[PDB]
Amino acid sequence: QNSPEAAAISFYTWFIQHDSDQTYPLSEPDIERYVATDTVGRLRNDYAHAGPPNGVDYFLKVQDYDSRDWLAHIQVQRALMLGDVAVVPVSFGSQDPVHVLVFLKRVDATWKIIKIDDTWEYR
Amino acid sequence: NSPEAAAISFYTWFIQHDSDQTYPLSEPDIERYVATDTVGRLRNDYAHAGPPNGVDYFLKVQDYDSRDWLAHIQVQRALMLGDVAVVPVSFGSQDPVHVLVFLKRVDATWKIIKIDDTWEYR
Amino acid sequence: NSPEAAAISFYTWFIQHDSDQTYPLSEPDIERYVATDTVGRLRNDYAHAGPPNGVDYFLKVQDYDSRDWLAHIQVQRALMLGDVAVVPVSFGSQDPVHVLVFLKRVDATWKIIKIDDTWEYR
Amino acid sequence: QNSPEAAAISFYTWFIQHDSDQTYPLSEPDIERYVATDTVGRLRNDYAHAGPPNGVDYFLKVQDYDSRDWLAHIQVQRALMLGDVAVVPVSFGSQDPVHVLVFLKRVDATWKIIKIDDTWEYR
Amino acid sequence: YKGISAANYAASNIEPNSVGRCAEYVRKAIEWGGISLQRTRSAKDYGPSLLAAGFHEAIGSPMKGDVIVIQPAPGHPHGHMAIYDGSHWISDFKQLHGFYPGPAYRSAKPAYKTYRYH
Amino acid sequence: YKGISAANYAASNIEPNSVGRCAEYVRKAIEWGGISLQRTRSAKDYGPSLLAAGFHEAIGSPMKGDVIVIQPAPGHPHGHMAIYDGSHWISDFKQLHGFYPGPAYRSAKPAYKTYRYH
Repeated sequence: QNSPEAAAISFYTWFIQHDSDQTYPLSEPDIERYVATDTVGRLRNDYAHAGPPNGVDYFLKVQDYDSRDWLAHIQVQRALMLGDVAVVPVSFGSQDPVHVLVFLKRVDATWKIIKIDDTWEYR
Repeated sequence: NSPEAAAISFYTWFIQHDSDQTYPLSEPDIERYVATDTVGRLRNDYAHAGPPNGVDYFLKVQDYDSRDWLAHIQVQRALMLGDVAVVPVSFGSQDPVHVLVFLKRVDATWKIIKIDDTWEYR
Repeated sequence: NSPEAAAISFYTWFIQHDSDQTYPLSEPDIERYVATDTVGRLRNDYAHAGPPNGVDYFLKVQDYDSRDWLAHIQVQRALMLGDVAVVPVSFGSQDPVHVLVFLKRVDATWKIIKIDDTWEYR
Repeated sequence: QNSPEAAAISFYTWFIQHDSDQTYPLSEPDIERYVATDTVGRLRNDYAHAGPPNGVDYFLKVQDYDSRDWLAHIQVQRALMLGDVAVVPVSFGSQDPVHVLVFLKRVDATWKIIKIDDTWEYR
Repeated sequence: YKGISAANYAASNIEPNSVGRCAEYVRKAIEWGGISLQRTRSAKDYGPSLLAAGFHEAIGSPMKGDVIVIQPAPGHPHGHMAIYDGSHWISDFKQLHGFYPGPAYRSAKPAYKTYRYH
Repeated sequence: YKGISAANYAASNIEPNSVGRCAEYVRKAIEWGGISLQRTRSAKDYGPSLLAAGFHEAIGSPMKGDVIVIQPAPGHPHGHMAIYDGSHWISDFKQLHGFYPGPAYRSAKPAYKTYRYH
């Protein structure tokens, strides 16, 4: 429905399905459809060098997860609009859900992810 | 006594102390609003490298209209991500600055554990 | 009662608990040896991402001869950098592993605040 | 005297003199005489992207300092030898000195810096 | 030697998360099965120790007891190793996602080999 | 307007370290000297506000009261600004090393301009 919630669900559905022992979504050229370009370029650099920030997956904020369970339990809350930036809470998993905050911006007709936040204290 | 209330009370206190000769993170009263480990790490980082990204950590700006901002603090209802409350806050009557305040309930008080801006990561 | 003594006592305790079904960082007795904020951050990071560099944080290896190591713990006299004591520690009778233990005096006890390996940063 | 202490003094004397508003030692091709190659390549990447680790100077562990005072008060302690790696404590400044730990390795005939540590608690 | 029993051991003796000892946990399980491997400190270097003990390199779909040795990835310079329990790879922890123990690994896709005893 | 007095103010009202408000601290000093600049949130964007208030771009050796505006550096996307006290650049803190407030800046060498009032 062209909403930021829908853009979030789509992205993660696609993400988890391209996160395996054979491929990783950041390596996929389709990542630029969902994530802002400069955010991709920065994350690729991060991953190739020191590795993923805080040593967890940047998009999912975990090291490890059951692909099947998460794929069936992606739960979004309605976005909070902070100016032109939509902040979408997303919960993963059927038990003890992981919570992330997805930041999106309108680029052309689309919502593009520009940042993803965990709920951890200031590091 | 809500996370929203803590966010407003904190920022009201913080912007009011703009005129003080002591930066507010050094005043022990900030511990009414910001979680103790968060206060400790921020004080530590300020002293070594200054704040992340070289902007005030709480306002996310390097400069601002103190008067306008104090008169235009807007908070929206807290969103709960597990036991973390996330409160959106806007400052100013024109082109507001938006931040996202993360708080946790310790005892009977909500305290800030993190504040993030809305800028793209790049 | 020296930083050296704390380093040996800690590692003796730690390698001895190799056979325990509980990883020692989860045992509250580790707080005798490691500073409280250091224990908290390590437990936190282990739970989220595992240890830095994917090796045991205290031994800096993924595997080792428990017996040999326990019988071959060598510490050199502490160097003082300000109020931080830096103790070199070697493990094993053959091709020893060397670590650098950073400790601070809190009350009357020396406690570990950081342990580093000797690998190049790259 | 071809000692790791001497290699440390030399390096920092040279460093501070090439740390100004006009130049920075990491940009200087002479950095490879004093610092291991892969350590240079990693630091250049760090600096260009997220910036210097922990937001302080990697070699001096401060944001700001008085060039003149530090240059006249570089103080080394004898190295601790951990196998083939020399760890040299260095103190900067005449008042409230900053303490770093310099890691060096023998590469050919020379001592090359491979790492530099602050005395801060685990981050 | 019972590769199955080694796998069963590893499954039983996992940590809730990585504790930076994939190699020791897998070595100890293999010991439970009946084989004492020559020690080496980093997971990436366990290949030779495995061939010496009678394992051979395996290619294809994994069987219970199969042992993987994975080369380093960014922020993980020592590599990784794990043993397959029939449905999950088991290292010092139970790997929900696959043989790569994390996103640094899935992103970089370092080389790996699987070892099997006969 | 007294550029000298503005400089003196900044020197007097520094923080022991950066508190992420170089722009406000310099703006407040300039106000002390007699000029109320049009506000803008990021140091990098203070050029237009300075020219509007009667400052002109200066090139050469710095004089007391001179105002520098520096473009962003890695990990510092808002830029920096400072006022010269006759021997040190003063922002929200007293800069011992020079006009670049840190190593991210000295390494990247972002563009800068110096402004002077008459």
